[PDB]
Amino acid sequence: EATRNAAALFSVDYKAFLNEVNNLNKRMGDLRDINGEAGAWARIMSGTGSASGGFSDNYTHVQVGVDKKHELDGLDLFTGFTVTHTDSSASADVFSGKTKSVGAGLYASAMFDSGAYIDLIGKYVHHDNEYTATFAGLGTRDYSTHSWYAGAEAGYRYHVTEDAWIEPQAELVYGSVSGKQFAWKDQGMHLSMKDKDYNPLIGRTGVDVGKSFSGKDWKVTARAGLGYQFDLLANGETVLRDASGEKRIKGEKDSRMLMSVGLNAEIRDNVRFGLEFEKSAFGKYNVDNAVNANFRYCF
Amino acid sequence: SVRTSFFWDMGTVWDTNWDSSQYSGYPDYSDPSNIRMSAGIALQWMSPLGPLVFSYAQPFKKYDGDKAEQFQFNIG
Amino acid sequence: YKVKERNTGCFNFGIGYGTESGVSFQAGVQQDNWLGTGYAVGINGTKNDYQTYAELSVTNPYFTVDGVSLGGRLFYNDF
Repeated sequence: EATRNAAALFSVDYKAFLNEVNNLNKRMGDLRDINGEAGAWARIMSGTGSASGGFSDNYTHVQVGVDKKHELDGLDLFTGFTVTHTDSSASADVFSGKTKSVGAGLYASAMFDSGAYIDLIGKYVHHDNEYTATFAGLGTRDYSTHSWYAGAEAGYRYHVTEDAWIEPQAELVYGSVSGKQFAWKDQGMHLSMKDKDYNPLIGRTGVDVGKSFSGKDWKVTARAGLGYQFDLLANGETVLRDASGEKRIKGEKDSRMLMSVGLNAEIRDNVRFGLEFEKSAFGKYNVDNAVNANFRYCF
Repeated sequence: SVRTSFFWDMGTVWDTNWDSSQYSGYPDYSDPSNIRMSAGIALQWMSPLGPLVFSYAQPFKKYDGDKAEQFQFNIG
Repeated sequence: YKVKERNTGCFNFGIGYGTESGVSFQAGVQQDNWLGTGYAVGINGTKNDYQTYAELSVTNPYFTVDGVSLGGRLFYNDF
C-alpha cells in the first residue's frame, strides 16, 4: 500500500545511491599511470531502469574534482576535493516524482611502490525530491534530506602482463541520511509515519582483469570484472501509524550481482568514444538498467 | 580559449490572439507585464570538441509555472 | 599575413540503445569552411522509434567574385 511505496522509495533511492556510488578508476581517475599530481578528474554517467510493479526511473549524475600533491617515499598520497550533481525522475502505478542531489566533499588517493591502489572520498549532499502520491491520501509534497556519505575502496593490480593483469578490488560506502516524518491529517486521518536519522552502508567486492594498451592506434581501456554487492548497513527503518494501529519496517541487506563494460576506447586527444552495459535482470524482480554508445570525431 | 561573464537577463513573451473576458478565472496570457528576470555567472570554453558552455544563475523573478534548471550546460 | 588556423565544425555519430525508444540512431556534421573550400555544409539526422529527422544544408558565400552567397537546404521530419 502506501507504506509499501516507501520501501520502493528507498529501493529506488538505493539504486540512485547505487548509481551515485561508482568506481574509483573511473569517477576519481586511475590511481596509477597519472603523472599530474596537481590537477582535476571527473566522470559523468546517465542511465535508467525499472522494477516489478511498473516502478521506473531515469537518472544522470556528473561529478568532478581536483587534487594536489607531489612525490613521496614510494607512496602516492594525494588529497583534494570534489563536487557532484545528479538528477533523477521516477514514475510508478499510483505515484510519480522528480528529484535532484548535489553534494561536495573531499578525497584522498594512495598508490604505493609495490603496485597497490587505494581511493577514499566523502561528500555532504542535500538531496531534494518532489513527488505526488495519492496512496494514504497525502497528496503532493517536496522534501530535502542531507546525506553525509563517506566511501573507501582498495585494490591490488599486480603486473601479470604489461598489457593484461588481474586486479582484486573491494569498495564500501557508509552514509548518514535522516528519515522523514509526515501525517496525512489534511485528508482527515493522521496516519503519521516517522523515521529518525539513518546510518546505512553498502559495499561491493569485485575481482577484475584490465588491459594496458597504448600506441594511440588502440589506446583502449578494456577491463572486465565480476563483483558481489552487500548492503553492509540498511537502517532505513520507518514506523507508520493508522487508526487501527501502528506498524514498523526497515531496510534490509543485499546480495546483488553485476557485470562489466565492453570497449570504452579512444583514438587520440582530439576524439573520444565509449560503450556501456545495461544489466537488465527481469528474472529477479523485473529489474533493468540502461546504457549508451557514442563517439566523437573533430577535425 | 576561455571566457567568463557575469550576466543579468530579462525576457518576456505574449500572444495577441487572446481574450480575457472570455476567461475571467483563467489568467491572461496577453499582458506584456510578466517580465521574467535572472542573474548569475556563465562560462565558455573552446575545448578540442567544440564550444562548451556552462552557466549557473538564479531566476530573481518568475511567474506561473516557470520550472527552472539552475545550472545549464550545452555545446555550440 | 601570418595566421594560425583553428578547428571549425566537427563530426559526431551517436547510436543510443535502450528500452524506451530502443536503439535510437543519430549522426551528422555541421561545419563551414568545408575542407578549406570555403563552403558551409551541414548534414544531420536522427532515427528514433517515433521521431525521424533529417536536414541537409549548403551555402557558398562567394558564389561570384563580388561576394554574393548562394545557399539552400532541405529538411524532413515525422514525430
